[PDB]
Amino acid sequence: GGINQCDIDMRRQNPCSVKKYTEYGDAVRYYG
Amino acid sequence: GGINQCDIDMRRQNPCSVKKYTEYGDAVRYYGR
Amino acid sequence: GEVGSLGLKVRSGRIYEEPRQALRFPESIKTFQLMMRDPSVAASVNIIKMFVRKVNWRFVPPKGKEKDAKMIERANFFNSLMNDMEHDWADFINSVMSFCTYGFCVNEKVYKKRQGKKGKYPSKYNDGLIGWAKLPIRNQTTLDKWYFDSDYRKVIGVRQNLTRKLPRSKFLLFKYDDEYGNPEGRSPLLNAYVPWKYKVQIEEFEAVGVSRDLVGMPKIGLPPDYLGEDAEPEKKAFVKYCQEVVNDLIANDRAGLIWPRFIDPETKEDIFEFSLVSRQGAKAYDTGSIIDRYSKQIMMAFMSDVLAMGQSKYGSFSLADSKTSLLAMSVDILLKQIKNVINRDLVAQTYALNMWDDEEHVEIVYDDIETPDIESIGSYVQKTVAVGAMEVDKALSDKLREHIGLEPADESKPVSENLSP
Amino acid sequence: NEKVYKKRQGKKGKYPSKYNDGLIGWAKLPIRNQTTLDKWYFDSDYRKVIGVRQNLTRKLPRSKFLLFKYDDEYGNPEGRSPLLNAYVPWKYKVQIEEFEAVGVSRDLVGMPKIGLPPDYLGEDAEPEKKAFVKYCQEVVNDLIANDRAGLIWPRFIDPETKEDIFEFSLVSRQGAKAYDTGSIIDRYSKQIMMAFMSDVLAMGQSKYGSFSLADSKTSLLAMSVDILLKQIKNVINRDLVAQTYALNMWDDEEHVEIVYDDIETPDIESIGSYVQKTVAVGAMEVDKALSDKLREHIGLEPADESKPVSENLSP
Repeated sequence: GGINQCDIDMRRQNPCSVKKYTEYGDAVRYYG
Repeated sequence: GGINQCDIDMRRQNPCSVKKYTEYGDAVRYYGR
Repeated sequence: GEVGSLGLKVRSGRIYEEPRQALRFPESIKTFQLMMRDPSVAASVNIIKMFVRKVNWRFVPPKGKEKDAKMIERANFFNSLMNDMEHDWADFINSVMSFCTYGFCVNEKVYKKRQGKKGKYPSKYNDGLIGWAKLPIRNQTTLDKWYFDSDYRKVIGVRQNLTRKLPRSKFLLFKYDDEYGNPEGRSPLLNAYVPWKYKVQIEEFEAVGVSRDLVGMPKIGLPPDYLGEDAEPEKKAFVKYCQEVVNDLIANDRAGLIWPRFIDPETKEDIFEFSLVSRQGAKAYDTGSIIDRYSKQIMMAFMSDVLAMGQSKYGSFSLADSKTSLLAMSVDILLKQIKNVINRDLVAQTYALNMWDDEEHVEIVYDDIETPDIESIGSYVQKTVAVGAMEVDKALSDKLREHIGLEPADESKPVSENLSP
Repeated sequence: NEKVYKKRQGKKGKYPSKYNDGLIGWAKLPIRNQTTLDKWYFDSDYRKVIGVRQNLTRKLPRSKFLLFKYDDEYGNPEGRSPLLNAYVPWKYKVQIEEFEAVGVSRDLVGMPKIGLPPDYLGEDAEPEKKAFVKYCQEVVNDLIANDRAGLIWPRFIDPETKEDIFEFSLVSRQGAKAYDTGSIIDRYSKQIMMAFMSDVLAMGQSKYGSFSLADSKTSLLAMSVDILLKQIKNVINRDLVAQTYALNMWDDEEHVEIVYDDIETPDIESIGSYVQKTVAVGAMEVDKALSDKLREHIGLEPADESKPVSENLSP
């Protein structure tokens, strides 16, 4: 699953995907 | 797993990884991560 | 006369008293910063500091002879000179409170000269008298070597390694729990190393454990043919869909699955399964109660159980009260210790250098952390003066009125009687 | 604590003073370290031999230092440290605690385990198999329980033996620890605190006790502190005070002793109640002594009759 950041960003570019409420990392990011 | 303090550092350099919130041997080092 | 000596370790000038390598000046400075990070340790040594910063200081004549005019005028000089310093008295105390984290705090005294605007270290008053300014200051990470004195007896001198080696009588040093007369003394963090080390690691194992709790994680089992690059486009499309299913599956309303199912006639087992990974055991030790034990032990070492338990109805922080808390009395010992360093240090230096050379000296005192319980005091006096015992005095009428927060009443203006009905 | 005397001699000496009378005094050590004393010199029949060295030599005489013994019963200079009757619970607690820490460290339940066929592991294995092993290594070293946690594993039930070859599972234990270490360690800690009679450290300040020696509710630990203070007082009296009294001349039969106040003031309300209920009937006679004792219980010093309180500034 979430073992590659480059994969992570690549999969975030997909527009036809569900938007989760909370995601890993959204606790120490200045801009959410 | 992680035993060789060596393999861990090599795997700590790979850019394509996940920024773990905490790993073993973290709170005994001043310069945290 | 001095047939003996205080030989502690005498290794290379550096004090090798503590047999643990980690807790020695080159590394003890490293460790104490680490130990201050834990809230339990940090709050324990922060409540003590708050108490010191809370009390006030006032210069007074000695225990007797409070009536002498010469002594009373000397106090007025000292009280005014205390506030004359470029850093307020409270600010000096805050620098002193590095006490708890390291066990000692050097402060190289700097003496301003003839009072009078002038310059160098400007100051109010122009009575051409000596005074204090600037450092204090100082940090514990700069002191490298402590200079000895022949037989190691009574050697209070150290450098500040560029280097600024200072002599014995130039600074004040505060000892926390001076036992063998070692300069570094003993920081209160010393007897809290073992709980802290145990607490931190077990906490760290817990956090990692939560992060690596993969129970319930979705696992998809495909035949090896599907997984690859030379697989047929239909198979490769299937693997791609499973990747999005893994990456996007949640527990929303429209959650569900339509999976292929084929029980192989051979082996009587299905080839595709979507299953949630399951564990067949439980963690041996309960980390939750383990950490709680150490937290109480850490607070026990600093005797700061009031942080956890909270303020009780039978405990108090007032020194003059008959029910002083254990922690509150600890600051008293610390407060008295500073008063003891006052003996040889600045006031004596100020007194002697300015000459005079009087047998009796002027001493500094401290007030109470909190006002004593008035209701007990009120019940005491009111119900014991009507019988006798107490002889009413200005001191009694002043302390009682000061407990409320007032000042000794002026007899010149009394309260009126025309209204008093 | 080797007594190091001193003479003012109008200052200008090795040990400066501030009172110009040319009288003998004390300075410097005391001090001294317990780990330096190597051998204790006896005296024939072993009766009353308080002398030891500090390793020409540095041997010290019997009457030059003070000895503060804890529980001297057989006249042994070292006395008996309170840690002696707390050694065993300490050792038990430290052992169990280390075992507990090691056990927590090696709690490998739930760690990922990957089962690969032997041909995958090796150097002559096909480059694809090496890539497979490398990705498995990355999974093992990086896999967490984030929100996109998941797995797509190859799987194949071999026709023979009816078992899968690729095996991904979490390591599981089928037992529980025999002894509950936490309760044991708590019991040993309670025993340790019992040995020093310092229950107030854990239990807290109880309403059936106090830290005032003069009170009737003095705690046990406070009583032990009282015993220690009495021992210190007696040692000081027979030792250095006597030496100063004799050596400095004068040579008066009656000596001056040192006294100590109370750790905490007694219950003020109780003292007040006692005085009120016993003096208004008579019994206790009011004198200067009570009038200063109660007033110093407040925290003051005997009232100065020179300045009484005004009458105008009153009712």
